[PDB]
Amino acid sequence: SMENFQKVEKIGEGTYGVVYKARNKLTGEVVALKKIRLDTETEGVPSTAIREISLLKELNHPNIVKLLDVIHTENKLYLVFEFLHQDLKKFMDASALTGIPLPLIKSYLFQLLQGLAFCHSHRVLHRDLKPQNLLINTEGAIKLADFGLARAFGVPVRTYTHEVVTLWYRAPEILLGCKYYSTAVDIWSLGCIFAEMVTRRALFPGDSEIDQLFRIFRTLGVPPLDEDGRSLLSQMLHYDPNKRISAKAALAHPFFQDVTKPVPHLR
Amino acid sequence: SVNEVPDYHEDIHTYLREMEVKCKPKVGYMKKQPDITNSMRAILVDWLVEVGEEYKLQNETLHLAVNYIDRFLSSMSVLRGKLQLVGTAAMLLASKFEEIYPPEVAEFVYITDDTYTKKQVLRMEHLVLKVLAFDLAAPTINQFLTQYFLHQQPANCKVESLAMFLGELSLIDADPYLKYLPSVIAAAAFHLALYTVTGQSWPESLVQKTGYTLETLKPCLLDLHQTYLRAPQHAQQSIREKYKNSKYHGVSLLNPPETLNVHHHHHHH
Ligand SMILES: CC[C@H](CO)Nc1nc(NCc2ccccc2)c2ncn(C(C)C)c2n1
Repeated sequence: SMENFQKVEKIGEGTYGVVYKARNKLTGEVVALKKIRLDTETEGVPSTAIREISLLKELNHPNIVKLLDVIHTENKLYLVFEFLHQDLKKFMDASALTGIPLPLIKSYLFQLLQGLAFCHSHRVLHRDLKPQNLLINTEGAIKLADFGLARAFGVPVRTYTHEVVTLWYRAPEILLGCKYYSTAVDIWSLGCIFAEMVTRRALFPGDSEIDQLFRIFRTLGVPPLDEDGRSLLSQMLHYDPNKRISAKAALAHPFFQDVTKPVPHLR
Repeated sequence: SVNEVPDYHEDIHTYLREMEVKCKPKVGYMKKQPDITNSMRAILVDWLVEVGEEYKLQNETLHLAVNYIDRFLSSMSVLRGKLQLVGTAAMLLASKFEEIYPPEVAEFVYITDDTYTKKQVLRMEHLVLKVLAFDLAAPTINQFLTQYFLHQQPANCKVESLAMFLGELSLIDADPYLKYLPSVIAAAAFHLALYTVTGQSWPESLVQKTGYTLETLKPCLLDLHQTYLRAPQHAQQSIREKYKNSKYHGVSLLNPPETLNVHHHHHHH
């Protein structure tokens, strides 16, 4: 079933499976292949794959990574994705000394909010927004990736899995173990990412849950950011999930009135 | 607050209304199944209710499993001896999708009483995913009901439980309920529950949200009323047994209304 694909290099390992760069020998298309092993004598198809495939088949948006194909073998599942050249974590590290131009930061944040607004409008929580899961191309696009930890939610929400969002990007309502959490958790994460794009350092790099909470308590009670930027950031990082800005409302913020689509900035 | 998603609830409702049409099983499908019938499907669904109770699963999981079964049987001919295998794999898939802690495969094998093997369950899981093309995020009666419940002033727990009870009863009977969309069954269930408990009617705020009036809901409402009335004599009794419990405020013990007192202009009606 995979005869037409030539593997180029291993990209990495996300929530589940293994990702390879590959080329389609017939069309020339460069793709990312996510290989998923089953599990055919014990637990079958992992829930992570079931959720990601089902939701990504539904979610078609410029700022959500495109799932192109599902190749359904007896012992393995191959997901064919569009290939993106770089992830935001590697891009920020590469920009540690140079910094990232504000117009590109603004463009990336605007696009991430567009993608996230799309998710929430289609009853999907991402729940794993970290820089490693945000993918960029040469043309100025950024996209949400790795929906392995995603969840289709109901209105109103009920109690979902607690072990969600990597520590550094985890909203206080999760840290304190509230019985409910909602779309606000994803906004918190993007707020952390916004700050991290400006500084190229994680905003709350906690060593533990207590350290994480203390770091948050310190800051709320980013130098080079303007009044509009700090306004938006403070609303994205509101303690109260009810008061925290939505992705929709964020797109209308004064900060974005002059948004463009610059090309990175490094290769 | 944000748990009720104020900025997205209308977008979500509109999307779910789009998706329920796309996720709708074939209305006539059992007529094209040479070896199985609506009666056998009723046995299967009733069994899934029991399984859901035994393993303390979400009602949403039960609704999802039924959707998967109906969509699968819309496409694939299944012999009688394999019907429960389809059901078991569906419930496993629904559990993986919806549950924080789904039961392990071994528990799904155990509930089928060793008629099937673990390999069979796992291979069927894969077949169901193929047939459904991994499209598992289906709108359910339950998903519309929880949205409808928000229009209560204030919330009534007996109304909520009874609406859920009635929605659940509809899963058992392919004739008539296959011809109605989840949003419509939820609407009829909510009205019928509201009226039975409080005497209130389908709210105007829900008329504006859904575009459904008691006039458009009448056919489904009349079916659901008859189902409610005939419930204690149905061959399948697991939903009634379930809804006797304090968890669901013992709503299955309530007496159904004799008449709905719907509008009838003619003197002789
Ligand atoms: C999101 C995490 C994933 C695995 O580490 N990384 C990754 N990284 C991608 N690109 C960045 C990259 C390219 C080359 C080497 C390393 C990273 C990428 N492109 C498509 N896909 C997916 C959605 C299967 C990609 N996935």
